[PDB]
Amino acid sequence: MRCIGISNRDFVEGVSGGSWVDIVLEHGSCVTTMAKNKPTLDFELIKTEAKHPATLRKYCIEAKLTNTTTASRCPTQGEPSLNEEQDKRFVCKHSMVDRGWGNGCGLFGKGGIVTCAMFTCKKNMEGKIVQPENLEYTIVITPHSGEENAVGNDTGKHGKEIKVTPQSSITEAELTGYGTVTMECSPRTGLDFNEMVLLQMENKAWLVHRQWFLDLPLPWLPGADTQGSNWIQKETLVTFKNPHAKKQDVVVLGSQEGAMHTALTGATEIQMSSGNLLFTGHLKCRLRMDKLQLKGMSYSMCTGKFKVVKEIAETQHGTIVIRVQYEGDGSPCKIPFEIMDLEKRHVLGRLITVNPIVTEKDSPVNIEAEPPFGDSYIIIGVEPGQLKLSWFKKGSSIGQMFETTMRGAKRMAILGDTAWDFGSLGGVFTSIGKALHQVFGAIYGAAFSGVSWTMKILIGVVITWIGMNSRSTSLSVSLVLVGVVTLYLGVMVQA
Amino acid sequence: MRCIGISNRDFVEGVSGGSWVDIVLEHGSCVTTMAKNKPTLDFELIKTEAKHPATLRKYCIEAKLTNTTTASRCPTQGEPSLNEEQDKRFVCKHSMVDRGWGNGCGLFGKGGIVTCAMFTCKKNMEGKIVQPENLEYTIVITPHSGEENAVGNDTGKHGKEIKVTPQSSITEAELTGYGTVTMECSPRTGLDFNEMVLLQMENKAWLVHRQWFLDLPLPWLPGADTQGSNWIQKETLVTFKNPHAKKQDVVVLGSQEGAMHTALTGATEIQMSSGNLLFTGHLKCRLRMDKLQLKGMSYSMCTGKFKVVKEIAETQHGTIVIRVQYEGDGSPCKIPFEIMDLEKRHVLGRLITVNPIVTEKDSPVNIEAEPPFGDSYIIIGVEPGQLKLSWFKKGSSIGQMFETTMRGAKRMAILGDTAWDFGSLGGVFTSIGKALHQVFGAIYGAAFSGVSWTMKILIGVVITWIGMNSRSTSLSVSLVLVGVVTLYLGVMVQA
Amino acid sequence: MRCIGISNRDFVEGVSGGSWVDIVLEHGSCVTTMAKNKPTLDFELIKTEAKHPATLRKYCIEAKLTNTTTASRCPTQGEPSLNEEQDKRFVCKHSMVDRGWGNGCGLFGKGGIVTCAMFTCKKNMEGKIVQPENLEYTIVITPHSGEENAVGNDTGKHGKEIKVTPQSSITEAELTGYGTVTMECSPRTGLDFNEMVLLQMENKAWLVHRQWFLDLPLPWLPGADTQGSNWIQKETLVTFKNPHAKKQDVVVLGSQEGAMHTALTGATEIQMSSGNLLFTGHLKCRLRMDKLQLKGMSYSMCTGKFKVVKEIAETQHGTIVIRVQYEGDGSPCKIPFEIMDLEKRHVLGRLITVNPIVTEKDSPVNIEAEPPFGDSYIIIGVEPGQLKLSWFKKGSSIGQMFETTMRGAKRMAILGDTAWDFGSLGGVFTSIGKALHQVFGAIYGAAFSGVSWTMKILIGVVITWIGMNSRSTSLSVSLVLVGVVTLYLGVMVQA
Amino acid sequence: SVALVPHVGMGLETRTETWMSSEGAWKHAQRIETWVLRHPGFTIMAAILAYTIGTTYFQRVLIFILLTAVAPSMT
Amino acid sequence: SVALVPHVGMGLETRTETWMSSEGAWKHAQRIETWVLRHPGFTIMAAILAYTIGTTYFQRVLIFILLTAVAPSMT
Amino acid sequence: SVALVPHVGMGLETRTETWMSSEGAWKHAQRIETWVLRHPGFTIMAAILAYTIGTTYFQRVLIFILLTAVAPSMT
Ligand SMILES: *[C@@H]1O[C@H](CO)[C@@H](O[C@@H]2O[C@H](CO)[C@@H](O)[C@H](O)[C@H]2NC(C)=O)[C@H](O)[C@H]1NC(C)=O
Ligand SMILES: *[C@@H]1O[C@H](CO)[C@@H](O[C@@H]2O[C@H](CO)[C@@H](O)[C@H](O)[C@H]2NC(C)=O)[C@H](O)[C@H]1NC(C)=O
Ligand SMILES: *[C@@H]1O[C@H](CO)[C@@H](O[C@@H]2O[C@H](CO)[C@@H](O)[C@H](O)[C@H]2NC(C)=O)[C@H](O)[C@H]1NC(C)=O
Ligand SMILES: *[C@@H]1O[C@H](CO)[C@@H](O)[C@H](O)[C@H]1NC(C)=O
Ligand SMILES: *[C@@H]1O[C@H](CO)[C@@H](O)[C@H](O)[C@H]1NC(C)=O
Ligand SMILES: *[C@@H]1O[C@H](CO)[C@@H](O)[C@H](O)[C@H]1NC(C)=O
Repeated sequence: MRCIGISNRDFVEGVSGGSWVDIVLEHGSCVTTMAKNKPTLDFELIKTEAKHPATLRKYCIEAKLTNTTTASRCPTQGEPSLNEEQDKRFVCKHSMVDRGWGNGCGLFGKGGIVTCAMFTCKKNMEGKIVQPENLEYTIVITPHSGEENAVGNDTGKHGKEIKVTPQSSITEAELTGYGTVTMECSPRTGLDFNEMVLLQMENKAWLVHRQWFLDLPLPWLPGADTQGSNWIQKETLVTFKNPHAKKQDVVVLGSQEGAMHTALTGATEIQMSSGNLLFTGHLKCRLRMDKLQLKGMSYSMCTGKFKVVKEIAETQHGTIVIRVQYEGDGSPCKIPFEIMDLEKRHVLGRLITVNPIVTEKDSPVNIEAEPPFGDSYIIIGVEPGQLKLSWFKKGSSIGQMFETTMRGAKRMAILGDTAWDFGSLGGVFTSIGKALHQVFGAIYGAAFSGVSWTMKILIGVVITWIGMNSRSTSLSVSLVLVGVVTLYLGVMVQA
Repeated sequence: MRCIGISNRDFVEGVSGGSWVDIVLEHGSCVTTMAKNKPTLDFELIKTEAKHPATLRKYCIEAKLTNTTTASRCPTQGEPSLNEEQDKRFVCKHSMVDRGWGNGCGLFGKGGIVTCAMFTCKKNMEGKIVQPENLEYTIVITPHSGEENAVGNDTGKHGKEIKVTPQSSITEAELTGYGTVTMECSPRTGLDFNEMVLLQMENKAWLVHRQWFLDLPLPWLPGADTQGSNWIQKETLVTFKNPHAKKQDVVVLGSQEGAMHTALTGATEIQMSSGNLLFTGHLKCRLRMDKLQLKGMSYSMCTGKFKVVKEIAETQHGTIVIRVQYEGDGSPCKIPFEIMDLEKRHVLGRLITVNPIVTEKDSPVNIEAEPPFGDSYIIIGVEPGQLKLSWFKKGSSIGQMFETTMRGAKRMAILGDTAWDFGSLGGVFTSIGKALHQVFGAIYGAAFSGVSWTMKILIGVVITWIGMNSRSTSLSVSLVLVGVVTLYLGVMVQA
Repeated sequence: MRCIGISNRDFVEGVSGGSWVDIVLEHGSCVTTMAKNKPTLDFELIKTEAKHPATLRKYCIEAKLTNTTTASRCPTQGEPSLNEEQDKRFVCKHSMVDRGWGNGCGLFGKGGIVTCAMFTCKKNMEGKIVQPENLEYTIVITPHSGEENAVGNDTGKHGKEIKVTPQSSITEAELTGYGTVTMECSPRTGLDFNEMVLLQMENKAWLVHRQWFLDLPLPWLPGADTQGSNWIQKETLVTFKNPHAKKQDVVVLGSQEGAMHTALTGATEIQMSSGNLLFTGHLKCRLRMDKLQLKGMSYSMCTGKFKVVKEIAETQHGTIVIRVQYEGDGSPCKIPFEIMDLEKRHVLGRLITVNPIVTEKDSPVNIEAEPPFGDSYIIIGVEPGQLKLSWFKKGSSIGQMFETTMRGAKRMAILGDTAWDFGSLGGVFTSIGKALHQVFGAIYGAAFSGVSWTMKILIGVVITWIGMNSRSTSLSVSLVLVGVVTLYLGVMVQA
Repeated sequence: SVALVPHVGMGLETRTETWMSSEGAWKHAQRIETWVLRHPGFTIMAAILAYTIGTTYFQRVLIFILLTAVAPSMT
Repeated sequence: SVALVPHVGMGLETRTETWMSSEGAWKHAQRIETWVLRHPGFTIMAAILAYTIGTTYFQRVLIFILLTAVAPSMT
Repeated sequence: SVALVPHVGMGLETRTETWMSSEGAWKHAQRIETWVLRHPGFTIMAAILAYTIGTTYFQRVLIFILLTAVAPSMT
């Protein structure tokens, strides 16, 4: 029941022939899955780890210059020579300085000058890369068991947390009393870890695009070096000054930590401090419910009196949760729970805690339901002393549809193709939509790479206006649709 | 003779009624002035000093956060409050977190959260300002005495240095033997220091626009704060992260010294250590030659044998400088020196060291002359023992014409209106030009402030094309002229 | 007497008011000057020496690679690193070699490889440059004294060697018995020694163009270098081999001496061993024949018999040289020599050894004369024992006129505009022609620089065709003239 | 500087909030507004140029927007 | 960030070379060229959009130039 | 190689004989002749291309000669 209380909560209904459903487990969100005669389980992706990282490249963000030397030559007499030019730890620059009788030279003209200083790095910005085989996804499955402290508990003792690794596709967890849950996760397709870098500047880390990392304009090392002194782009962090064309100077040009922080805007921070723990991304899994069992199945109904120990509370998603206690005998029984209309004639609500049971007498049981919109009745217990509680759900079915459509659009905006099999039970339509999305998303990503959201909005508006003023409606509809999609993406992008 | 060897050396010829001429002195440049009966003087602006600077703002380039605290409220209980929120040294941020039974709340919703962290600055940059009357311009005036050690010599002991301040803008220099030269300078019309800031960061200082300094996005103190416990824009140097709705914390951004160095491109670097010494900008002075007289003009032709101790050496400006030592009787004598043709039937070039004389028979005297573009012979001495030196000047008259045209255009680009005072003699054409260029430069600065050089090129190209394609020739001519001027300015900007 | 027997010999005749004549002196050519009432002199610029050269650069023509090393990384893990790459003495290149499980690596793909090897130069070519004021031309002045074994004699002791330096524009020689000869040569215009390099390779040296020398694609050194191990663009003398993309190797190309000899085709060789003396070029001089008198004009005529000791021989230029022996008394007398016709009615010849005399009785005197075209008779001595020697010149005045026009055209092709300065008396026609030639030659040198003689012929032919097939009778004439001149230059170039 | 090449638009965004997302989402727009405020002179010239160049109101407005956006950033 | 306000067109520029003149002269052009190489897709889109919006070939080239410049400039 | 850039058309020539004047006078002509003999196939294609491209006979011959000369030259 670790999902109750999370804004990014998704409910997955039903299972495919063969009793399996494939879901996408994003970080910071949990997926609650329920199926006929199957326990309701909550799956959350809580950790991602990359192991055995390799150093792609080191950048220099803080430097220091020393051993500055300068040499000059008379006009027309070639170039000056410094013995330091031979060493690659010296940043050297050639310029022209006025020479003449005043400077101790016989001629009158621009004479060459060379200034060399030793480039020493003070603060590194390492960049690491990990193979996709070294990922270790951690997932936690929490059955809606109705335990008193499980309603939102994010600590242990409530769920079974497993590790998804590319070595083994089949991951099973035996939930105590609920059977065995089998998951077929595809950790390789989750995040392109061979197209990304684990940047680590001082005590912070970022997951940055690999090419973007390689294109940084700073002094760097190949990452294979063991000496650490042959920086390549030393002149990106050093200034040579020739103010009045009479002498040359060199300065080390400050620290690039703040500029790097500004340049890392748009990247997601990660915890590379110990282990490279990533707390972002998704993981598509195929849940197999074949081996699942209802916890309370083969229990007698509770015929005693129930009491409310925590009043009904409404969740962000419209599903109520109530805590009740049992007073009667036959303690290992299952709760009679229903959501009836005001006339108590039809069962309107849908129970999310699919099979509420009373394991212990002196132990409150949490039940989550989905009351219908408007006036309803939460009836708990049997007729002699049943608790018939009135609840009102503010909202509308049209509002639910619009909110669900917006949630699905937001999901497709975050995952693209991978969002087409979030709750897909195979299906011809799902496969066709996924293929169409793959093609169109490839085109769109190619056309909108490295462009900010403001430019996305501008281009969407321009395409929309072109489509609105087109002659042929076949082209106009397509252009306006593309423009509206682009405007929506620019509005939702950069989160 | 200090102006010999400087590539930016420039020549002033002629005087006005009252034997005065306006000259603009720049730090890099040296000015040599010639008059019909006056000695040739070299003018250089060697130092600008600002005194008693007063801080305008202190900016934080590196900070550190401590004493982090957090407070959270329930989903519908309103925004939380912290004691530190009142505190001006604490930086706070309000956000919302997912709340429910699991958090210990008792109601499911987006409860508020506020986190505050103490801001303490580590590195700052002091934006000092100076009143205009506290500027002091030091000018060194050195006559073309012909002293051997005087060519391109800047060590000292050769000329006279006159300090000019806005309060005392008229000053007199006594050039021993050459009379006295009076300078009626105009410091107040040079750099406008009421609109300029002396920006010092660590051990490097720059001269910056004051509005630019005031618009910088960094936390700042009022400037008179000895406590440094009220920073005004702490939000810019800290970042509050709420990756998933559950937690909020704050981290300070990195040292902004490197970001400032990039932000300072296009700002001239000054020295602010042990005096706010500026080696940038210009000064316009009025030279009074009334009391300036030639030295040794009451002498007699040497009538002795000369020897060349330093060979002819053409400078970057088409003039030749030679050093001759005298060997004959009548020591304090005028040196016969002509630049004639092969047959000695014509005088082809003049001499810049007007009235070269021999003060001491054992002291070499070095003369500067401007020979013609063809073959010319530098004749020194009288018939018995005369020495004729052949020379050949590579340039051409048209080449010199357009070189001087380019030099004048560049001078106009840098000084703008003041370029019309560089060799002005108080004429009416000069005044009309200066008024016209004042109006046009005011318009141009209004319409082109803050624009990059690439943008200047693009705008000039657009304007020139609009002119090139227009029905009205008058507007066509005006637009094409403006476009060509703008393109030239864009090409010559970023000096 | 030293000018007789040289294929390149010019006869400069006559002087102007003031008794000076302009002559251009070449190393391989020679000049004989004649004037009324003045001795005939022979001039030969026998040596040019450049002193105090300063090396401008030092190219490498043979290297050797040692201490080769190589390193590589797995694919996708950046570049490899070698400590040797820290030192610029090592030539290093980066390339990718396919890697995989067999290469000790984890994954398959193109893996970077770096190869380094120490670059040592064993043989280098040094290019030195000289100051025009450090040139010293040697000129030998030899009168037609008609002494024994003086015809075409190069040993010396017959004339006086005057050294011409840019320090003095007046060179003075005291020919015993003839007075003093004044020379006013102009070394500065002779040859731009600040636009050409004195390249010496091994035991041979060439006078090359400066920019061409700086453009050589060989590993070079600044010339100010003292260590001599930091070569630049070493890659032009080493190759890196990656045949199948499995390993990378670096080898040294080989000695570049033969390729350098092939590149130097068109350069004029000089002696840079034991003195930077180069026997090529020309020297314009203005000889002044005032203070120059005939020798032995006070001697009486020889009243004796002359016996021929060396039969008449005709020089390549039609000037016959005859050596005679005197046998009578009054030994120091004048030889009666004339060139008459058969009847001795009127003199036809033009004695070139003016005022032949017999100083010592036992010394044969070899007089040179210029007979007329056809029959003429050389009359030597008084009626008793007089010699009447016949001669036949075998030519035409038209033939000699065509020959002299061809010689003048060739000089214009070789000396450029300095041709107009040869045998000149300051006429207005010559000066206007020289200015026009300077303009046209400037345009032609701009348009035809760096093109082989074959390209010259092709361009001349194309322009001739264009001109001769143009509508305008003026443009046609101008273009055909230009084409014919270009064809002539191409035919007469590469000498 | 590295600051001129941020990580925006790389396409790695997930549900998780990025670094300085809120702190820098409107920074560029605010910067353009501040630049146009401090430099009203160039904005008018850009408007006049865009009007002259653009045949239609769409082209003119688009060109004006592009010029005004590029000028501060290219600065 | 401070790095986005270069202090370039402020005037008060004299004959003396300014801070980072040589680098800042072409840093923006280098950055735009690198962006155009790394995002060839958006350049084609900008070319097509300019082709569509602008009638006169000068208008199309101007829009293409402005749009390409502003694309990385925002980022 | 360094030999591909000869010291030919620099303009320092004098009356004195240059380094390898006689040998290098006809080297390129003879090398072109040898190349034409060795690769006659390209010569016919060059002739056809010259005939097709050039309208005037003078243009045809000029293009043919230029192609025949350049072929070895780029080799
Ligand atoms: C989450 O579950 C844990 C149990 O693992 C709760 O901690 C228990 O709290 C009860 C009541 O004080 C104690 O009797 C148990 O000894 C505790 N067990 C452990 C392992 O700590 C915790 O309170 C729950 N969280 C919430 C928010 O209810
Ligand atoms: C600039 O002038 C100073 C004199 O004021 C020169 O210093 C002297 O130079 C002479 C010349 O050799 C020496 O004999 C003296 O010992 C130097 N010192 C003094 C106090 O006279 C200085 O050399 C000149 N600059 C140059 C480049 O020559
Ligand atoms: C060139 O002149 C030199 C010098 O006048 C000639 O050398 C002389 O040769 C004779 C014959 O053996 C000797 O008796 C003299 O002693 C030599 N003089 C000197 C100074 O060495 C030389 O023979 C002449 N050469 C020609 C071809 O005429
Ligand atoms: C640098 O300077 C230190 C002291 O000034 C000296 O000991 C060291 O050898 C120098 N190194 C180089 C490479 O110049
Ligand atoms: C900040 O924390 C330190 C840590 O000991 C404490 O001494 C100080 O009082 C705190 N200041 C506050 C909370 O304002
Ligand atoms: C190069 O190799 C030789 C042969 O072993 C060795 O003596 C020498 O020290 C080496 N030098 C370098 C710089 O590697």
